[PDB]
Amino acid sequence: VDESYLTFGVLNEKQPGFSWLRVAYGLDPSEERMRLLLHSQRALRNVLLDSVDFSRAKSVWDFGCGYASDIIALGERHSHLKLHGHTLSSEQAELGLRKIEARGLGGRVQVLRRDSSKDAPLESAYDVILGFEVATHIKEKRSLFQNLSSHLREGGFMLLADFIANSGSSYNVTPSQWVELLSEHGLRLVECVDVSQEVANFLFDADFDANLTQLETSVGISAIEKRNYQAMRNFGAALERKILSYVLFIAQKDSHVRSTYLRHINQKWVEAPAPYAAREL
Amino acid sequence: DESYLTFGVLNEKQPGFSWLRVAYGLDPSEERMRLLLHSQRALRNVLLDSVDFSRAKSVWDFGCGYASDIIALGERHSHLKLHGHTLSSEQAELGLRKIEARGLGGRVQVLRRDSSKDAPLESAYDVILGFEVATHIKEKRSLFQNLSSHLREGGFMLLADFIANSGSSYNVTPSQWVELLSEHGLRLVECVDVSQEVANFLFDADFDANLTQLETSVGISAIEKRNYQAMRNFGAALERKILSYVLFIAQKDSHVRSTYLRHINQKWVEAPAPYAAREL
Ligand SMILES: Nc1ncnc2c1ncn2[C@@H]1O[C@H](CSCC[C@H](N)C(=O)O)[C@@H](O)[C@H]1O
Ligand SMILES: Nc1ncnc2c1ncn2[C@@H]1O[C@H](CSCC[C@H](N)C(=O)O)[C@@H](O)[C@H]1O
Repeated sequence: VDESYLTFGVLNEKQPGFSWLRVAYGLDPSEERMRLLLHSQRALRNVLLDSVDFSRAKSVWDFGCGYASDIIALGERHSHLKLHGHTLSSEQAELGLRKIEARGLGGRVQVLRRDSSKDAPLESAYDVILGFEVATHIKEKRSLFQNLSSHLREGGFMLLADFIANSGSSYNVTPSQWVELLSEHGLRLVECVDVSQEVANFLFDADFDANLTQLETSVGISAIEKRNYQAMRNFGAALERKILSYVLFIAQKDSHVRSTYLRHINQKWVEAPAPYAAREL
Repeated sequence: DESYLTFGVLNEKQPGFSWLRVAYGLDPSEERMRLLLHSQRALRNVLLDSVDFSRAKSVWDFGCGYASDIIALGERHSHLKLHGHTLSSEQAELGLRKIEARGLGGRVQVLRRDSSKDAPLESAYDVILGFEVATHIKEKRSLFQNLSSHLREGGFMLLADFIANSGSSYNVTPSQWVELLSEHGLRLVECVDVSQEVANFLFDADFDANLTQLETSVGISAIEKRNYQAMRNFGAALERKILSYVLFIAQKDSHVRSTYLRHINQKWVEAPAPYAAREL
């Protein structure tokens, strides 16, 4: 199944009997729940992507692109965009480019095996940088943000979805560390959107352990898929207990704001993010 | 002198403080003079502290009064070109003479130009200042067209001005502020609500008696007298929440999606940072 089916989504309330695993893998045949799965995932992505006028962008860098679903989708939407993805695995890189060529996106959309904490991307600067749950999988976050910010056009967007570690316990990063990573690299938050409870809702499955075994024995999954799914369940429990938050960061490269003020406005958004529920709907 | 007559922010009302008595030295208290000046600087610095002026080349103050603000910025940052617009000739002459006394000539200029219509000197500025100017201008869409088109991409627009709430200078509702900014590609970084703190600064239970004492002791112009009465009335309106007084920190942004730009401008106009909660 496509990797986009296995990403987080936002649910406004828990849906009794909804299992993200069963639905994604079609063990639950309901076309209505399949629609809800996809809608919840697009709704999460669109909080970030809807901020950017892509008609004024030339290039996008997804610095941990998985199987390149996100940049393939953007590429089919916006025929003029160069989109470049980075991944650490050769499997994802080969499978991504096979998808890219199957859709005829070979000129504009590329996937490279490059370590975004160290390796420069293809362009000297990008108009948009995407990182959906990438940064907290990277140990050397300062080197990463040095690399991202130096390849972000002035006024360009950095769109992140990632975890914040609260008074509690993957490399998890506290609010101050997020403020310092953004502020010291000239990245100014336009908005932070807190989707913690809605992602917890999406991930909630009272039958997770039994559904995972049914997936193992019926469909067959890899050791790495199984462990990722167990980690996702655990993330949902952490979000419910508010040990972690899951936050959508809309930031821009800004070399002209004063550093003391930049810290202030980044603190405002990390510490008082817009709650997803109050924000729209 | 003219800086002394601007709004300031007071965190609480101060019994016996009269902004008029203090500004004109009828109240001789040295401590109250320093409070007046501190309150006025604190209001201005909420806006000015957002900008790294070392990375700016040029500033446009589109209603500069007697040019006190751009003169002060010019003496702080020796490399800046600063251009002021005013509608009045005595304004421009007095400003230009004050600029020349400081040796700021050439670098700091004041022109008699109508900012709602007339282009400024530079094709684009890094910072645009407007402290209580926009609501004195009738043709606001023309004005914001003129300001935005002469604002460098990513440059700052720093405004201090009123918002008309359910209630009654041309006063502009929250939706009109959102539309003026959004339709001209101006994105709010922050709005700071200083309504009650400016109300505190303006509060003078003896205003009418103090104004007469000013008229009869010092002597003031018809223009000044009316301005001071209007300031007292603004304070009363702010106390009643008929108007708000808000500090807008905005930037030119051609790359944000228009629907999202309206959303984030609404966020800040409708839920500005309260000055009291904002710093400690
Ligand atoms: N240091 C690093 N440099 C480049 N890519 C990295 C990286 N660390 C992790 N990644 C990549 O980032 C991804 C982290 S999980 C994110 C998957 C992707 N966002 C999706 O929706 O499918 C993985 O694909 C991994 O290959
Ligand atoms: N349409 C217009 N174009 C240029 N200047 C204008 C204007 N309308 C008003 N002004 C100027 O804006 C000022 C209005 S109030 C003065 C604000 C001043 N910056 C201060 O706080 O001290 C006056 O100086 C007036 O000359």
